[PDB]
Amino acid sequence: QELQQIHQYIMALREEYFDPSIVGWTVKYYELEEKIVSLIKNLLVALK
Repeated sequence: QELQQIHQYIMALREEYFDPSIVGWTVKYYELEEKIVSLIKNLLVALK
């Protein structure tokens, strides 16, 4: 459960202090990271 909270905090840190040029190159990229996060989540389930 805390994996998602860490992901959300790291995600909010991108816009709470920085103003990058475009959003699409970022957010989609961000979603890619979530994929790996999901993968980690998956492993957790397997571990259980």
